[PDB]
Amino acid sequence: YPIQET
Amino acid sequence: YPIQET
Amino acid sequence: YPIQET
Amino acid sequence: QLERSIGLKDLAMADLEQKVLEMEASTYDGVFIWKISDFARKRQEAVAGRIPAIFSPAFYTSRYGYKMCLRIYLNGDGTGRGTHLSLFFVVMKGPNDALLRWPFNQKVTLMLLDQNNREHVIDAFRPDVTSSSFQRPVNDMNIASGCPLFCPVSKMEAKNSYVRDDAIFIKAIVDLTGL
Amino acid sequence: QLERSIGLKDLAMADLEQKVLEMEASTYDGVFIWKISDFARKRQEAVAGRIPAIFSPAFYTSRYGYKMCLRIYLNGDGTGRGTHLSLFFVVMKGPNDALLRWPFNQKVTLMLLDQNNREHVIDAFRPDVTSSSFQRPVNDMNIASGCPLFCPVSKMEAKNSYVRDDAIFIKAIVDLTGL
Amino acid sequence: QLERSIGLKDLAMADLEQKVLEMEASTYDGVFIWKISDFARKRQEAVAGRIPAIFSPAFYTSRYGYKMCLRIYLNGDGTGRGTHLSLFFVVMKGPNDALLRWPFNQKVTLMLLDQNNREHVIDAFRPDVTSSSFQRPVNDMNIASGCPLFCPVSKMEAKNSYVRDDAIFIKAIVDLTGL
Repeated sequence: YPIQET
Repeated sequence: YPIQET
Repeated sequence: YPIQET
Repeated sequence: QLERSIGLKDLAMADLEQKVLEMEASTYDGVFIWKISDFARKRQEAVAGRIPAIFSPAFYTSRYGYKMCLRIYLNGDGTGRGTHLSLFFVVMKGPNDALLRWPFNQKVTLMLLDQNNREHVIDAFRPDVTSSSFQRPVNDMNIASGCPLFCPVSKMEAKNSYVRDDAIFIKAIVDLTGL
Repeated sequence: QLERSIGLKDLAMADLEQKVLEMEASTYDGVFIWKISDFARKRQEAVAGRIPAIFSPAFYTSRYGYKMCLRIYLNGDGTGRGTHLSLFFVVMKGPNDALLRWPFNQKVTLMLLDQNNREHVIDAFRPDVTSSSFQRPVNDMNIASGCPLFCPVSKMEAKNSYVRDDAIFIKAIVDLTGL
Repeated sequence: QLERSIGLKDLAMADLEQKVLEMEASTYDGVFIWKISDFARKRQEAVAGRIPAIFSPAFYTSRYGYKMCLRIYLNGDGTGRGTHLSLFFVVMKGPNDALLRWPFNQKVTLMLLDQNNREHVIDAFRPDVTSSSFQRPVNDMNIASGCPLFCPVSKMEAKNSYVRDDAIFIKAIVDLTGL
């Protein structure tokens, strides 16, 4: 599951 | 049949 | 074998 | 004096920007998709008669194959003048022409894509090997040949799915059978 | 006015030279290898906070497919800030986006290559189709998405096989299943 | 300052114009076709001894594979000096060399094409893996290696099918077996 950049 | 441009 | 350039 | 030399470079760089733009678009498998943006204005320039036709960037059948491009008349040409969108295929002078077989004899399929992937305007044709449009190029471009009555100017007028975001997409498929 | 043209043409050049740089890197089969040179210096600029991240040149799934790039934080981002190397995938606004299916739903595989072909740092993921990172781009680039804890900042410290000749190689593989 | 500013920019342009000239010639499947125009003059410059050899644009075995080019001596080199056309293969310093296996060990086939598709001058060879010509490049280009006696300078004399419209075509085929 990809985590978005902040 | 192709038709030529004018 | 290939021959090198001079 | 120095003002001249500066324009010299600015012009040369304009050309290079053009070349790079061209490369960004060339393909080598015979399949080409041409995107025409700022459609409304270009459509106008054609109706007004100031710019009757537009050439697409060049594309190829293979890395060292035939060089080709498309030519469109947003307001028609010949028998389609003013009533249809006229789309033609162009055989261009390629660097490797001496190594290819002539006349050009590959089937061509032209398309105006529906941006709703529904009803695409499609037409195809097989070259007339005696036509000067398919002889080995002597100049930069042979006489374009194709479909004068490709698509009624009404099919892409006002509310339709071919024109979206003020742009249309034309697609060409050159059969590679025999190459 | 003449002195102005000088300072102007200087930047117009940087862009064209940048555009040529991108060109040299773009691939169209969904497989991309990004070489980051001058690693030490870039790694420092990240730790120092002067340049937190770098974008890679764009690449595509096919000649007229999705346009994508990668984004890396040499000193981590979010949950990996300062402890890991953070690597993300970015869906870019493409020329033919209108002809593609949205949202983006292709599996992505990210890799930090071992320059000794030993243990490659690998991780993959399938897009969350409800995420803004995979909807049709409205701006030049969608929000990056990927792996904030891709690789411990120690696995590429002093004597390791990932950093060699002051350069690292990142590889991305976009599954083309269904396209 | 004017002669200085306008002076430097001309060099950077030559480069960019070069990079762009290279890119449009590069292939990535190991097959390369080199077109040499203005043959007569180039041939003369070689006989005269002003320009003994010419390098062809670079090409690759794959998108991120080995970088290579050809080098020709229109009036021969070494044992073929003055009597033959000498053609060599060159392993160049690639961006991804660190990711490739060394020494270079692919079969190479060189050809002088008959523009009448009749008899093509052909010769092939397998690398001598211990030769410096095939180790990992340290400089821009390794020492060229190939065929000093590729084609008698007479075969491409007056009335022949290799020289046509003052141009010749050289073709190289790099076997990709094992890659």
